[PDB]
Amino acid sequence: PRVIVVGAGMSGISAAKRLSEAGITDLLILEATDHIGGRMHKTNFAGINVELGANWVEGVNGGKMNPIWPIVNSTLKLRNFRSDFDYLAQNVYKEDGGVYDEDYVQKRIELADSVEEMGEKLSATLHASGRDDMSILAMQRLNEHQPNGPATPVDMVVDYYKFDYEFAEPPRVTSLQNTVPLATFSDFGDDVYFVADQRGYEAVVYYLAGQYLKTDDKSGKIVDPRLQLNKVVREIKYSPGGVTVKTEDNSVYSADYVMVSASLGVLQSDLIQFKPKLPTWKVRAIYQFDMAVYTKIFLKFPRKFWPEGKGREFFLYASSRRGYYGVWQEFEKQYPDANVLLVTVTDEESRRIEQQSDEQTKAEIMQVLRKMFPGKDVPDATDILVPRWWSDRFYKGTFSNWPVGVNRYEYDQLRAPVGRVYFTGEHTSEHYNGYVHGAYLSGIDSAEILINCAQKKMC
Ligand SMILES: Cc1cc2nc3c(=O)[nH]c(=O)nc-3n(C[C@H](O)[C@H](O)[C@H](O)COP(=O)(O)OP(=O)(O)OC[C@H]3O[C@@H](n4cnc5c(N)ncnc54)[C@H](O)[C@@H]3O)c2cc1C
Ligand SMILES: *[C@@H]1O[C@H](CO)[C@@H](O[C@@H]2O[C@H](CO)[C@@H](O)[C@H](O)[C@H]2NC(C)=O)[C@H](O)[C@H]1NC(C)=O
Repeated sequence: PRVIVVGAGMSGISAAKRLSEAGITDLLILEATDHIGGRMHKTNFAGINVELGANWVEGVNGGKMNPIWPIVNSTLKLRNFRSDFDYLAQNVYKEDGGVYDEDYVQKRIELADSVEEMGEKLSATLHASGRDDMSILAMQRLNEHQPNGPATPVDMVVDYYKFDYEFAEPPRVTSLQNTVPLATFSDFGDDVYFVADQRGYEAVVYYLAGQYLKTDDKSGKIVDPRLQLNKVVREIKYSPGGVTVKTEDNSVYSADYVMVSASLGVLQSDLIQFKPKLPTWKVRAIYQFDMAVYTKIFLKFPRKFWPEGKGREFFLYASSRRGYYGVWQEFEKQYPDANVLLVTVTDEESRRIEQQSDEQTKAEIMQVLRKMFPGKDVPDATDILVPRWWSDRFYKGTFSNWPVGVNRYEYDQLRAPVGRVYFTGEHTSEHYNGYVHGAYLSGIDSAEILINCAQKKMC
């Protein structure tokens, strides 16, 4: 059968590969941008390539092998380093000057970890139907016996690092049942490894694609006509017998099926019109799940003024305004002598920041840094990079997050096809939504579902 795959991100390339492996090679991959990889994407900053999207292989050294690891660590050998969060207690900055006492902070961290641990025990006892689920915040109130969760600045930044920095939305919106504990770590291990290779984390996608799409022998560039870049799909028409897909440049294509890999945010936006309209059950499942935003703000300075050394890689700023420029990283190992710092924000701050200029954001960050390093002469950043994923119509966010209120059955409706319209992508991964390995396995699973229906008529 002929199949059109919308999008050349990890799940699209992964699904096309699986299909090709089942012998379905009459494929047509339509990608909106001028390159493949989607949310795995590097860029030059300060004369170095940094990751605008995914940057870590998460879940390593555990009971099961994360399928992406071997590709990164063995097959391509992309340069990488295990992240160590053990020294955070020595690195939490007060809103107005210097770090807090390390012992005081380690105990707050312990308390937070301990509460989360009781949350894990509780979560195991809830019903599969989701009828007793609650937000992570509700679990914190119940385990701590208080009318509120973390609320002083230090407690809040610790809370932000433990949950928002992983999920990109606050614990009060997040489903406990479906995030605590998280399958990624429970299955693949607790370690995470930061990819810092000039070829980019995206090389993994290029590698997969080259296993079945044609590449030039000199360049190594993909030259297979089954892949077409700069094709923005704007309309997908379907009937019991087949589909037609129209692109923004006016091309029109036909096929027996279509495999949609665009992000949940793109699907919540209407960039793609379905005709007829998707059924109400489908539409509701789409809008009830969350597409979060995680913004990696890179900064380059004329000289270093922050600490380097053991346990210095990650540091937090305990603002009295929850989530305000709170999680920092320095790259002495990754990009030695580069003078770059990375601050990450999410959710509300991400949408506010994408809407203002870089200069304005730079100025807000300079004020925080000066407050953090009162003894130093902090030079202004010479350059800044603010990724605008939420504003980008082809992504509208960075990764899904599971909100309280949605149960497994409704999450599964996200994965469900509609007639001949199939869906794939990280938001359809059964237990790994939000990750690169989740996009990867999702392409395989979605492809297998279409293969069984199309080839064996077992739908
Ligand atoms: C800032 C950020 C940080 C993250 N951190 C990590 C991390 O460190 N580790 C990790 O494991 N995961 C992380 N993730 C999540 C991970 O990158 C994603 O889960 C995964 O790459 C998503 O792949 P996908 O194929 O599901 O979607 P995408 O990568 O979005 O692929 C979809 C493709 O469809 C295209 N498209 C969209 N609309 C159309 C249209 N109308 N027509 C045609 N094509 C279209 C897009 O251009 C894109 O190429 C991060 C993501 C981001 C953005
Ligand atoms: C990631 O890959 C490196 C690259 O092979 C691993 O380091 C090697 O592992 C073997 C295994 O017996 C040694 O014999 C080699 O000497 C190692 N090379 C180096 C430079 O140490 C490393 O352990 C891998 N990490 C993970 C998490 O799998």
